[PDB]
Amino acid sequence: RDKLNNLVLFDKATYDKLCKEVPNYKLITPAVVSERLKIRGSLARAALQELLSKGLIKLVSKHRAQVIYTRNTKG
Amino acid sequence: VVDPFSKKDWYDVKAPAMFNIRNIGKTLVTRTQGTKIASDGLKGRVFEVSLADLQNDEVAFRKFKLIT
Amino acid sequence: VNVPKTRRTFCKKCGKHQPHKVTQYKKGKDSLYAQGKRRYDRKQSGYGGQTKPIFRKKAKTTKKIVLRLECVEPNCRSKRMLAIKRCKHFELGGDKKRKGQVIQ
Amino acid sequence: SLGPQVAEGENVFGVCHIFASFNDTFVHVTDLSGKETICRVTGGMKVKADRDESSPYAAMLAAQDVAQRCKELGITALHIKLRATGGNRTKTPGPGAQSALRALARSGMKIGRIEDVTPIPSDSTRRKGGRRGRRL
Amino acid sequence: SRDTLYEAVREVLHGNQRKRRKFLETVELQISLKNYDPQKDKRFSGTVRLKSTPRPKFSVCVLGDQQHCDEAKAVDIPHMDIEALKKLNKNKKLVKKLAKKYDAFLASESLIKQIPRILGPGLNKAGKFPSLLTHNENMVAKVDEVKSTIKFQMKKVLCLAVAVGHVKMTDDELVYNIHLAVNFLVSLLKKNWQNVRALYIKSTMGKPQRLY
RNA sequence: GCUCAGGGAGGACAGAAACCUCCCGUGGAGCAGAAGGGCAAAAGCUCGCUUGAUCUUGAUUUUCAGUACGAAUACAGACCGU
RNA sequence: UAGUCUGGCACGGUGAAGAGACAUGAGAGGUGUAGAAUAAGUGGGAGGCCCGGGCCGCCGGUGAAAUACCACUACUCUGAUC
RNA sequence: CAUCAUUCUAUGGUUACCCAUCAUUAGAGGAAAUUUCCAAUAAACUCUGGUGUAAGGCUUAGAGUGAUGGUCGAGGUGCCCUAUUUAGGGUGAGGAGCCUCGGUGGCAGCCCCACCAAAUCCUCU
Repeated sequence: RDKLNNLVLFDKATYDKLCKEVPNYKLITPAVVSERLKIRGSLARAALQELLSKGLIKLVSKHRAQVIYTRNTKG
Repeated sequence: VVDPFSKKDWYDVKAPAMFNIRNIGKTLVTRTQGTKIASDGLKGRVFEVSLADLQNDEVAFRKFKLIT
Repeated sequence: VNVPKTRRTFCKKCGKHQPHKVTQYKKGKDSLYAQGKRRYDRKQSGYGGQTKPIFRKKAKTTKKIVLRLECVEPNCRSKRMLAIKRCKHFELGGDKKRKGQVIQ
Repeated sequence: SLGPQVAEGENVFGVCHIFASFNDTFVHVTDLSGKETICRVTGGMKVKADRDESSPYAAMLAAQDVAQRCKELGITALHIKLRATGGNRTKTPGPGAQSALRALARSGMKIGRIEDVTPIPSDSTRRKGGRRGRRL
Repeated sequence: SRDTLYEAVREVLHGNQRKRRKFLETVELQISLKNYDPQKDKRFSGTVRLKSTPRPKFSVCVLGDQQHCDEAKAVDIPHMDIEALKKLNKNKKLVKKLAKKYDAFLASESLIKQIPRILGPGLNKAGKFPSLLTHNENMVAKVDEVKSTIKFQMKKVLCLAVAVGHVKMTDDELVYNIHLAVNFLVSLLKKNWQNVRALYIKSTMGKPQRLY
């Protein structure tokens, strides 16, 4: 009936959204980034290894089942 | 199509002086509507009034039929 | 049968063929002051009972359907009757019969 | 629904003739007299199936619909005359009796005097059913 | 229907007592109507002609470029040409003043179609109808609507209001605003049976008077 | 402008019977209905446009008394269709 | 068609009470938006008012259309009768 | 390429009067539950004309330009049953008539997600 068709590679607007609006959150999980920005769960994990080495996220917990990131600290 | 209770006059029921508590209650009657009169279909109503409601502080197992 | 509601036929007053407007003829209401109906009531009234025949032996089941032709051109607007043969069913421009069409 | 009644504390009475038979319950408010009536809704008026015309719930719905109709006219308190099928038939009031009385004790009506008017025969006509009774 | 009074038609010089005002006054008249239908084609419309110069005071515009230019130059008319009528009738929606401004217009003969465009019959379907005729008469044709007949229409109140007389003219042409009005609106009769109950005769303004 | 009933010979599915061609085809079909007559570049079949199934005098035929009616046939005067 | 049933008219009158009508003389009485303003409705009209002097106006604005001062009829309840 | 909104014109337009709507008169028509089909069946309401009643562009043809080479967004919209009744439980088909980019909340306004209504109702089930 209802078929969610997410993006395997980023639309120009969606990477402009992902490289702007994602660190403005309080959580960065590769299942919320996938659900919200209409992108893929595997792709949302691949996005956050690159943004790890930019220094714009915060690696709090990493497990195979579940990796969690958050916004960069206030100070 | 219309309310019958719109046209009900509200009348007081008086007990005779041999009783203590005077006012018995209130009796709605349709107003005089041409032929049939308010007082006409009102002058034979029974009131099954208990003694305790009628005399001040006495037995409440005695009743009194009083007619208008 | 079936007759169309339009008919390019002769108009007596105009003296030419002009397009007419076809409609089925009906009777008018019997005038109560027609000489025959006046004569009837004078005769019928009083004692004597029914004075003239009451036709009962009704034989035929259909009428000669008559068309009331009406000239369309608005100076003339003259009319005449156009009697057609007897028919049971009758309609004015119902549904033109077609060919090569499936009877389903 | 406009009387010259004093409005604060002094109560305006009617009498509700609660007739609870075993197959229907009648909550029926009248005046002090009984000659002029005010509201009457039954069990069967509310719930639309014949077996639960006499349910204590159907009688509750009635006495709620009675009481809120009775407050529009401003009859504050109710005298009560409870009634069973009576005559030669059953003298024990129906299942809907108590729930209907409780329903206008919960609604906002003051309760005057409660009595039985179950038409008790001194000595009766013959009762419906056989010599051998109602078999089942 | 027939009023039939013509008996001793004086005592309308009793004007100094009925009036104690100062200004431009119009001796008006209203007629008693009974058993009339508002919605259907019960028709009470047209014009009833007066011969005796009533003199209605209203804002008059006459459209043309003829002898009626220099003929109405002796009237002190604002005579206007066609190339000022567009800005008069363009703004009919947004600009919040009454755009037409003047309470009479005109369609001519020789200019028979004065304007039948979208800027023309936009004016003849909001009120103040360009009605008065100016064929080829060419002797007045402007002041002859301010000097001619008084008008009447039908509407859905069963009543009528009309201006018959005035202060300014003497009280001999104001009985010719009765004589040449009531002689007609009796003979003006369809099967609206005996419509004339009585005639509520007035000054402009004052105490009740009766003729019939 | 076409040729029909029916037959023969072929052709994926397809058979006794769908559709497609070629051939034979004097009417063996069809023409609303009873039967008879008539009919093949038609009177049938399919299309195109139409309202002559209109208006109007007479004459004539059929039944016949050589009367009506119905039905019909040849004209004539109009107005029209093709 | 006798008779019968039924309605009307006449013989056929008095008096009250109620109701539905109707003429006479009255008060209350209308609210699309919006204009500051319950816009019945038309002929008004830049014009009035009172003890020398002030107010309602006009515009601004809602709409097809805005009062002061002259009258009438549409139409909703009450309410009196030669 | 399609449709609407705009003005500019055009030998053009009936003004006691034109048009969109409100209404009645004049004709044509179905999916589905119900199966195993057949041919039916039988509404709801749309399409075109007259006539008539408020405002005010018509409907014709050409050009410039509002919003799209592709559009509206694209989502709320019913009935049925129940003493979970500001809630719960059903799952059929096919017909026209309406708010506007809502307010609030949760990682706030975007992306998402939640939650409270505007006018919906008729018929063969």
